Amino acid sequence: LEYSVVFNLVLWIMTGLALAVIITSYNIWNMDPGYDSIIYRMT
Amino acid sequence: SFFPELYFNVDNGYLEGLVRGLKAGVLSQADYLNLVQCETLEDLKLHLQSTDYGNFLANEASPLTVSVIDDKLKEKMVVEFRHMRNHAYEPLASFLDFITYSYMIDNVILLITGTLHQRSIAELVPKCHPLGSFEQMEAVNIAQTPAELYNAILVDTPLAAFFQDCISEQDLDEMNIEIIRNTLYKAYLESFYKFCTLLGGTTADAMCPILEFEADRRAFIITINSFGTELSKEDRAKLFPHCGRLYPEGLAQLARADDYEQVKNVADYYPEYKLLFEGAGSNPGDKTLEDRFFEHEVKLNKLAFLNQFHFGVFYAFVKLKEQECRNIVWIAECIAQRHRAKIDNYIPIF
Amino acid sequence: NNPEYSSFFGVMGASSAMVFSAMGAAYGTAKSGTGIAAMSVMRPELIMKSIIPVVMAGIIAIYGLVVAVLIANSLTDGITLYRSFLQLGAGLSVGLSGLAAGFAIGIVGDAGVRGTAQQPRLFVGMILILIFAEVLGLYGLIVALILSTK
Amino acid sequence: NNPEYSSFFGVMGASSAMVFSAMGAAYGTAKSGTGIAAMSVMRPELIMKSIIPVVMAGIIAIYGLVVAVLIANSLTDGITLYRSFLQLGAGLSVGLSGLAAGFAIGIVGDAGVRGTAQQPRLFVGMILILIFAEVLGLYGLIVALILSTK
Amino acid sequence: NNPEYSSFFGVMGASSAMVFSAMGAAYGTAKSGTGIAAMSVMRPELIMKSIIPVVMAGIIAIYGLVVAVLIANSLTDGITLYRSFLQLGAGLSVGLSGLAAGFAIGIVGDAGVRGTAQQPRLFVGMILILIFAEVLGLYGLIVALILSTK
Amino acid sequence: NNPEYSSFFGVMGASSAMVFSAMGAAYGTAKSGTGIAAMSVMRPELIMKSIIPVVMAGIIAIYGLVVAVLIANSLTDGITLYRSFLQLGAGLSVGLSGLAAGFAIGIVGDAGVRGTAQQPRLFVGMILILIFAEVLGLYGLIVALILSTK
Amino acid sequence: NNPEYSSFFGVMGASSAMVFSAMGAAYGTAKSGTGIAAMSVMRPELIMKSIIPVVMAGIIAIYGLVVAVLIANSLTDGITLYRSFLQLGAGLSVGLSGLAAGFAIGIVGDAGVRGTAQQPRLFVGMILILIFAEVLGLYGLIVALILSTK
Amino acid sequence: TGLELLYLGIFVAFWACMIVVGICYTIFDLGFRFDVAWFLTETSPFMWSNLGIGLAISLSVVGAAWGIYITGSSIIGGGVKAPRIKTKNLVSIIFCEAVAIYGIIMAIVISNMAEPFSATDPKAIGHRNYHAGYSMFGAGLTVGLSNLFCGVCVGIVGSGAALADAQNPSLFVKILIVEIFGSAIGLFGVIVAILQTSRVKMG
Ligand SMILES: CCCCCCCCCCCCCCCCCC(=O)OC[C@H](COP(=O)([O-])OCC[N+](C)(C)C)OC(=O)CCCCCCCCCCCCCCCCC
Ligand SMILES: CCCCCCCCCCCCCCCCCC(=O)OC[C@H](COP(=O)([O-])OCC[N+](C)(C)C)OC(=O)CCCCCCCCCCCCCCCCC
Ligand SMILES: CCCCCCCCCCCCCCCCCC(=O)OC[C@H](COP(=O)([O-])OCC[N+](C)(C)C)OC(=O)CCCCCCCCCCCCCCCCC
Ligand SMILES: CCCCCCCCCCCCCCCCCCCC(=O)O[C@H](COC(=O)CCCCCCCCCCCCCC)COP(=O)(O)OCCN
Ligand SMILES: CCCCCCCCCCCCCCCCCCCC(=O)O[C@H](COC(=O)CCCCCCCCCCCCCC)COP(=O)(O)OCCN
Ligand SMILES: CCCCCCCCCCCCCCCCCCCC(=O)O[C@H](COC(=O)CCCCCCCCCCCCCC)COP(=O)(O)OCCN
Ligand SMILES: CCCCCCCCCCCCCCCCCCCC(=O)O[C@H](COC(=O)CCCCCCCCCCCCCC)COP(=O)(O)OCCN
Ligand SMILES: CC(C)CCC[C@@H](C)[C@H]1CC[C@H]2[C@@H]3CC=C4C[C@@H](O)CC[C@]4(C)[C@H]3CC[C@]12C
Ligand SMILES: CC(C)CCC[C@@H](C)[C@H]1CC[C@H]2[C@@H]3CC=C4C[C@@H](O)CC[C@]4(C)[C@H]3CC[C@]12C
Ligand SMILES: CC(C)CCC[C@@H](C)[C@H]1CC[C@H]2[C@@H]3CC=C4C[C@@H](O)CC[C@]4(C)[C@H]3CC[C@]12C
Ligand SMILES: CC(C)CCC[C@@H](C)[C@H]1CC[C@H]2[C@@H]3CC=C4C[C@@H](O)CC[C@]4(C)[C@H]3CC[C@]12C
Ligand SMILES: CC(C)CCC[C@@H](C)[C@H]1CC[C@H]2[C@@H]3CC=C4C[C@@H](O)CC[C@]4(C)[C@H]3CC[C@]12C
Ligand SMILES: CC(C)CCC[C@@H](C)[C@H]1CC[C@H]2[C@@H]3CC=C4C[C@@H](O)CC[C@]4(C)[C@H]3CC[C@]12C
Ligand SMILES: CC(C)CCC[C@@H](C)[C@H]1CC[C@H]2[C@@H]3CC=C4C[C@@H](O)CC[C@]4(C)[C@H]3CC[C@]12C
Ligand SMILES: CC(C)CCC[C@@H](C)[C@H]1CC[C@H]2[C@@H]3CC=C4C[C@@H](O)CC[C@]4(C)[C@H]3CC[C@]12C
Ligand SMILES: CC(C)CCC[C@@H](C)[C@H]1CC[C@H]2[C@@H]3CC=C4C[C@@H](O)CC[C@]4(C)[C@H]3CC[C@]12C
Repeated sequence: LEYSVVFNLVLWIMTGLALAVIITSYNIWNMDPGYDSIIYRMT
Repeated sequence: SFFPELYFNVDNGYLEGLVRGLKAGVLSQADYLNLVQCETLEDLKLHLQSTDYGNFLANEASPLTVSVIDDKLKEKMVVEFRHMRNHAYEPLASFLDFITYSYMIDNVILLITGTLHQRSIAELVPKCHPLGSFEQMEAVNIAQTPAELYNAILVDTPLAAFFQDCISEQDLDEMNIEIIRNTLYKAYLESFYKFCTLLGGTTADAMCPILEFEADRRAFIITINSFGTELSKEDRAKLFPHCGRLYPEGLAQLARADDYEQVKNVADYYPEYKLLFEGAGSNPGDKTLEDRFFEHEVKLNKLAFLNQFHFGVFYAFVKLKEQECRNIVWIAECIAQRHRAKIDNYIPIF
Repeated sequence: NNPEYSSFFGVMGASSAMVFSAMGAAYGTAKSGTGIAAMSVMRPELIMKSIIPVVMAGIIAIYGLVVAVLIANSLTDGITLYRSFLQLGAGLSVGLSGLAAGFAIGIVGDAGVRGTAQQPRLFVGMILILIFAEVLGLYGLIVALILSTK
Repeated sequence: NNPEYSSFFGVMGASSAMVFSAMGAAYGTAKSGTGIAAMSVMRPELIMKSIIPVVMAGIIAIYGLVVAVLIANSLTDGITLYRSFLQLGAGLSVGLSGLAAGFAIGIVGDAGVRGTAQQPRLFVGMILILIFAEVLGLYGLIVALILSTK
Repeated sequence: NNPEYSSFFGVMGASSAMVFSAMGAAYGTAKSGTGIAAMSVMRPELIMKSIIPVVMAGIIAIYGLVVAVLIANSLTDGITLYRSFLQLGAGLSVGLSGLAAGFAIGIVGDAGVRGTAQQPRLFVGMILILIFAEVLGLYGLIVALILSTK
Repeated sequence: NNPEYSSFFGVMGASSAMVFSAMGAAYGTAKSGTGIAAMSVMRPELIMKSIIPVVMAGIIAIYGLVVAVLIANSLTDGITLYRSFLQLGAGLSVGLSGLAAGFAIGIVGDAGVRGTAQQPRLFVGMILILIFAEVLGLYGLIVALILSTK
Repeated sequence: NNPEYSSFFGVMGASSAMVFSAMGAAYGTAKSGTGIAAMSVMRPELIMKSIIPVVMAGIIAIYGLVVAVLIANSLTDGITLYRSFLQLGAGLSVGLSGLAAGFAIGIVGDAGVRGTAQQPRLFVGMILILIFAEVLGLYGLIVALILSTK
Repeated sequence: TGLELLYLGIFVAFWACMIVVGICYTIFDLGFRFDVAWFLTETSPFMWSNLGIGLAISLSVVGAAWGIYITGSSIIGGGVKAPRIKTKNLVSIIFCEAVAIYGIIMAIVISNMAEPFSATDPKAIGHRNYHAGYSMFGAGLTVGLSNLFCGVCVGIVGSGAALADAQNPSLFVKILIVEIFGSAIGLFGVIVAILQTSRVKMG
């Protein structure tokens, strides 16, 4: 009988967690490479 | 559309207003006539004090010289641009940096020319354009080593991106300084055009025409000036920027060009350039091709002010004030040399 | 009787008619005004003529208002679902047609005003194009009326 | 014996037919507009000649209007779900075909009016291309009619 | 007997066959017209020969129209839900295959007309590529017919 | 017995097999066409020899067409939900494998034709790489056919 | 129970095992082909050796194909939901591991092929890295071969 | 465009989910579960009415602030060299603020139409109460969004007029007309809102 409650809890909790993981992985993947002092030396 | 109206003024509205206020201070035609009617450089300063310039020249020595006036004008322009830059945010800051790259490209050429001829780099800074000052210390105390200077440029100068058009530091001693300068300017112009296009909106609309004309005039004048020189057509075509409106088959035809008549024929396909070439009689006593291109450049910069929410206003103001400083220096030269006849050759603005 | 929720779609029809038409008119007026103000420094004597696009943009708002008024006067708490859907369709039609016409009027008016600043002969041409954009909003109004009165 | 919400889809046909088409037309009338302005500074004599794109864009709007009015006259309170779906399909077909045709007409007209300032011979070429773009909208109308008059 | 929502999928098949094919043809025509305008500045004599892309783009729209009309003729009050699925699948296939073919034709035609301004010998090659970029739409049409006439 | 909605997944499988494969082939053709247009200016006599990547993209489209027609000929009214899922999986497999193969073919062909303008020996290499991309689509087809005939 | 939709997940497993592996292999092949094109201009004799990355990318596809066929061969009308979930898991494992391995192989191959143009000694090093990257795909395959047969 | 990418991803995912969900509901003969009537009816009219009032005020204030800063940045940038602007161009700001005023007024005109029911059954709540809630929500939307767009438009026109004023004093008097036109839209919204809640009566 509580299908609405658990469905919404799980759906939105997991959507929020997935969004947080995606945002963190994008902030790390698109992190500044950090060797800008070396980009112009290697290239 | 990009709707720059909604968010432009968040970071750049104050500077938009400020640069438009500065542009309001560019000498009008009436002020140019007033300055033209002067008899002596002292009278030129007197008539100039009533304009926006004010007392920029009162401190200097009473026996004025054209060099002093030019230096003061350049200093005022540099101060205004630096003040605008210091108050600008990331996108507009990058735009103004791109504006300064144009002078950094000449300054680095001066540095390499001095280093190859074994003159102290520290002694070349005074002759560099202030707007392209190499405040970085990596390119100083180089000990007159071209390789060290090239490494310094690559490491601690925004020109590192444009120096990848070259292949090695040996090119500094291989290619003529003019070819190096023109290749750097081609790369810089292409980067500037790409940046402006990426900005999009009113910025791209009001700035791409100016860069396109810059590329086209670069192509035309590189073709015209290189006819009698050892600069081969294959090496000449490398100096044509690809931003212009001549890119499809226009730049190629210019590269194949072998005479001014052929350059005029190439320009004929474009009415806006056809008119400039037609008006450039080039015989003594009438406007030359460079003067016609200056008039068109001034026209484009002036039209850049009909848009509101864009960064092209800053580039337009910088170029318009550069032309105004050149006009004032020209008037001072005509006054000093008593050559009143050509005193009308200044290009009016507004 | 009819459903309890029937009036919802008519209410949304009126709201859309006004909101989207207001969006279109506001964009048209803003774009035209920011073109006109920038032109005026160069060609101060043209402002009045150059006000024509703004007026056209304003007319778009009026259309919305008109239809909105209709939907706000023919909408009772017990209207059939059919009439409520008709009013929703009329409102969406007028609102979004006015939005498109307002965008077109803003773009055309700004460009033509600047061109007239640079080329007086363009004035008449601009007007024609503006009319062709303005008519778009009118079209929506027509359809909206046909739907709202039915 | 039919759902009272059946008319909804049919309405969303009419609305759509007049909305999307208008949007498409607007884009046309916008882009071509700008182009004309940009090319009017140097070649004023071509302003009236170079108004064909806008006219074509305008015609696209008319297409939508036609279908919209047709749908707005085929709506009834007891409209079956089948006829309502037919009208929704016709409205979407005409609206989005007109939207695509308006995009094509705007782009082609801007490019053609800008080029004709430099290459007079291009004019006829532009017209041909514009006709092709116009034809796209026409196709939608055809389908819409076939769907809206079953 | 049969579900009343089957006609929705049938009309969606028709309107997709029309709308997506029209969008593909519009993109092809717009890109090809931009390329033709750019090319004709220096090479006016190729304004007509360089119109083949547009035609090859228009053909794509025709494909969609065909399927659309077929669906708009196969629709009836009591189409089995399976028949509606067949019509929807045919419409989606033709519309989206035509959309991809129109993208390819636009890109290829723009590139080919720009190149042919500098190299005449490319023309024939361009044509071949356009054919290879057009059969794609044809393929979709085939599948649509196989689905629509089943 | 079988649910009335079973054929939905089958028709979607056929439509995917056609649409995604056509999208992949269209991307491949577009990229190869741009590459050939850039190449042909300096080295015209390589145009015919450089049409291979477009042919490979066409072959990917043909894979998609084959799977689509197979699904559209094995699709019956009383199609079991299990067989409908099988056909949907076959369609998705072939369509997206062909999409990936078309992307690879487009990028590889563009790079290879551009390079071969400067290095003739690269030609053979390009072909090899293209084949290694082509098999990708082939693999999809294999799986699709299995799922179609299971 | 064996719900009638039980086979859906197994079919999606096969579709994934093929589609994602194909996407990974396509990306690997595209990046490696770009690198080979940019390398062969200056070092033509290295075209055949520097094709090793493509082969590795191809191997990734093979992995997927295997699992896909395996899953395709393990399907059945009354496939229990547990086995369907197992096969979906195997398909996702192999497909996404192959996607990651293909991305890694593409990037590594591009970088190593470009570097080996300038430093021949890098070749062997690249191979080692490539092997590591490819092993990732193998891991996925292994997991798939543990799940699809569990 | 990272945040733009996030917004686009959320939008695309939501609407793809909606398309697939609608297809599943329609095709599996589960349309009866997609009761839009149940949603519009069980949902309390108080939610709609209070969202309407909150939007009527908040969106009007958002438009007023948008226009105010859009035109104030230009005013205070231009006035560095022509301070007279600060004296003359406050009218632009006034117009922007006027938008907000309409907001509160309409909020009042809407908030005066609220009243509890003492009922929960939709038959008990009734057409009058449900239409009152829906119409208060619609009037709030109309006034709030019309005021938002009017405020933004007036701000853009005011920034243009302030930049024009910095260079020629005799232009503002002729550019204010545009602002007046841009202001009319606000009024229109208010009028429509007043027409939407003219015959609204909760209780
Ligand atoms: C990525 C950004 C973050 C996320 C932002 C967007 C969030 C979107 C919000 C999702 C909520 C959707 C409503 C869920 C309820 C409706 C479900 C439904 O139609 O099925 C149940 C309906 C009704 O079910 P029923 O009524 O028979 O069930 C009995 C009732 N219950 C279960 C409550 C006891 O139909 C079915 O039974 C279908 C069964 C199969 C499930 C199909 C679901 C559709 C979507 C599947 C694929 C996912 C789509 C996205 C694709 C990938 C991303 C682009
Ligand atoms: C390219 C994308 C990949 C395709 C798949 C996308 C993800 C979709 C999967 C979401 C998870 C849901 C899995 C099923 C869960 C169990 C549901 C259930 O019990 O079903 C009962 C539902 C509803 O109940 P019912 O109809 O079985 O019960 C009878 C009900 N009456 C009497 C009213 C008719 O029906 C089923 O049995 C459904 C079984 C298959 C469902 C498969 C998922 C639906 C969505 C598929 C994708 C739609 C787009 C297709 C085209 C895509 C092309 C790009
Ligand atoms: C992305 C922009 C928006 C457009 C796409 C999304 C639109 C819908 C998004 C909201 C969520 C889903 C709404 C639908 C809910 C289902 C309602 C329902 O079951 O009742 C149906 C109703 C009633 O179903 P019913 O089972 O009561 O049947 C009637 C039976 N009698 C008469 C006895 C009562 O009928 C319909 O089928 C109406 C059509 C709407 C439902 C289908 C939604 C379409 C979703 C988009 C995909 C279109 C397919 C083609 C793809 C190509 C498009 C060009
Ligand atoms: C790379 C490949 C790897 C994939 C990435 C990871 C993804 C893995 C899956 C994670 C997401 C979902 C995890 C489980 C969700 C279900 C949790 C509740 C379990 C459940 O079914 O509960 C029942 C009741 O549920 C109910 O009453 C309601 C259940 C409905 C829940 C629906 C949730 C929506 C989807 C959520 C995730 C969406 C985005 C995820 C990224 C049983 O309880 P009972 O007492 O009824 O027992 C039965 C007798 N009746
Ligand atoms: C580009 C793609 C091309 C390739 C083809 C596509 C292949 C990938 C897509 C696979 C799609 C299938 C995913 C399966 C989800 C449903 C699994 C069954 C769930 C189930 O029955 O249990 C319910 C739990 O729901 C839940 O909570 C389950 C929801 C799980 C959410 C997590 C999302 C799925 C993870 C895998 C996707 C990975 C994709 C990677 C790109 C219980 O609910 P109840 O009690 O009401 O049951 C009443 C039923 N009798
Ligand atoms: C496109 C592929 C398919 C995607 C489908 C899945 C759904 C979308 C998920 C995102 C997928 C793309 C990756 C984007 C990652 C997040 C955005 C970029 C990174 C990021 O968040 O960092 C900065 C914001 O700070 C932050 O971290 C703040 C963000 C968190 C705010 C959370 C509140 C919003 C909740 C959602 C409800 C609102 C709905 C509105 C429509 C923005 O970076 P930058 O652009 O400044 O720098 C440039 C580079 N980052
Ligand atoms: C190609 C793209 C797709 C285009 C197709 C249109 C998509 C529109 C999306 C909305 C959903 C589709 C519309 C039809 C399905 C409506 C729900 C029918 C289900 C049903 O039987 O519910 C009835 C109530 O719903 C009703 O009677 C509700 C009537 C209203 C339905 C339409 C409302 C949609 C939302 C519109 C918002 C517009 C906003 C504008 C800004 C039953 O009720 P009963 O009386 O038998 O109860 C008996 C209780 N014992
Ligand atoms: C008034 C000016 C702007 C001219 C533009 C015409 C528009 C606004 C008006 C004027 C007369 C109007 C028509 C008069 C009568 C009817 C009959 C009715 O059953 C449906 C609406 C319909 C068909 C109207 C549609 C819209 C209409 C054509
Ligand atoms: C010039 C004015 C009228 C507007 C321009 C568009 C005109 C030509 C369009 C708009 C709506 C159209 C009408 C829409 C619907 C019908 C019903 C049909 O069974 C006969 C044609 C008829 C009556 C159309 C005739 C043409 C029409 C009047
Ligand atoms: C080139 C010309 C003919 C096309 C331009 C006008 C178009 C819109 C008209 C002309 C004749 C029209 C057809 C004439 C009669 C009918 C029968 C009707 O039950 C469905 C629509 C249908 C099939 C029409 C479709 C639209 C149509 C093709
Ligand atoms: C632009 C033109 C030349 C290209 C081709 C378009 C025309 C001729 C096509 C488009 C739609 C087609 C129709 C599609 C469906 C049907 C019903 C079918 O049972 C017999 C033929 C018939 C009636 C077709 C005849 C030809 C047709 C009218
Ligand atoms: C030959 C090449 C160029 C294809 C051009 C024609 C294509 C688009 C069309 C024209 C007539 C069509 C056929 C007409 C009728 C049938 C019978 C039907 O039960 C299944 C499909 C099938 C077999 C069609 C397949 C596609 C088809 C062959
Ligand atoms: C160049 C392009 C069009 C290639 C077309 C693909 C060909 C090879 C494929 C696509 C679908 C295939 C058909 C699918 C179904 C049948 C019916 C079957 O009982 C025998 C073979 C036959 C008749 C196949 C023959 C080959 C076929 C037509
Ligand atoms: C162009 C080619 C290489 C691509 C297709 C690959 C071939 C070899 C594969 C793909 C699918 C395969 C079929 C899949 C399923 C069955 C059913 C089985 O009871 C007999 C073998 C048979 C009929 C297979 C024969 C071989 C087959 C047709
Ligand atoms: C390397 C190239 C040729 C790709 C093909 C790989 C081969 C070795 C793989 C791919 C799929 C595999 C099949 C997958 C599933 C089964 C089911 C089992 O009951 C018998 C073995 C059998 C039939 C496998 C035999 C080997 C197989 C055909
Ligand atoms: C051959 C090279 C690449 C080394 C890879 C190791 C191979 C041979 C190993 C690693 C994991 C192994 C699988 C692990 C689990 C199972 C399921 C079991 O019920 C039977 C064998 C089977 C399917 C194995 C087959 C062989 C396998 C794939």
